[PDB]
Amino acid sequence: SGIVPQLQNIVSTVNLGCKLDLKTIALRARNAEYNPKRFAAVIMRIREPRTTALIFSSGKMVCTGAKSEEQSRLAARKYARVVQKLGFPAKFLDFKIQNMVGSCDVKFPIRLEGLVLTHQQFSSYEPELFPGLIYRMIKPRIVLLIFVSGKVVLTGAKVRAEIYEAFENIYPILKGFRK
DNA sequence: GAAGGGGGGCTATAAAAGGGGGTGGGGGCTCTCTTCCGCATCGC
Repeated sequence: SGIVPQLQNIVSTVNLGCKLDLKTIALRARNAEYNPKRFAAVIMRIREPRTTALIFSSGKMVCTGAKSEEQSRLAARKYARVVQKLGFPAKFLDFKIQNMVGSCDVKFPIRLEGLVLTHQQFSSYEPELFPGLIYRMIKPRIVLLIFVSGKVVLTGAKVRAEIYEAFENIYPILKGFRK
């Protein structure tokens, strides 16, 4: 195909293995914001990795915004150290990547009306609700947002192989509905 | 001050986290016959 999707966002969850005091973290953490009325977690941001992480009292933390697997793990470790630097016994346990978001362009307009007809079992095109066709691939459990402009967004992948594999499967299908 | 324009939020997509709140599902017309009541009567 000659086109490789580029990851736009990765969601990874890591357990620190120790209960944390959310109020204490907000007071001392540099960028943390805690609003129990709004959300029950502590939202923190670190610019150099350019990622955002949510910290819960149970010790589990979710890291989002990383553009690569290495960045997500590095960003998650940095957040854990910040909590550890606050006097808590934070660790890096069962780090896992929960979601990978990738985007790409096929460089040609797509006839979404034709695509849904031939793939009604997997496609879902509702212009009233969303201007982009939602494709649910089965062999890889990846949900693809195909747009008339040609932009394709892949999400729900656990590994980078699924993102590339999913695009390889849909690209020939899109080529058959080129506008 | 009406109208077009610009910027931005909303919509859906996945996923994790944890808890509050929303939602749904149990539980403390005429004639005839029968029955009841008041009365006067005797009885003891």
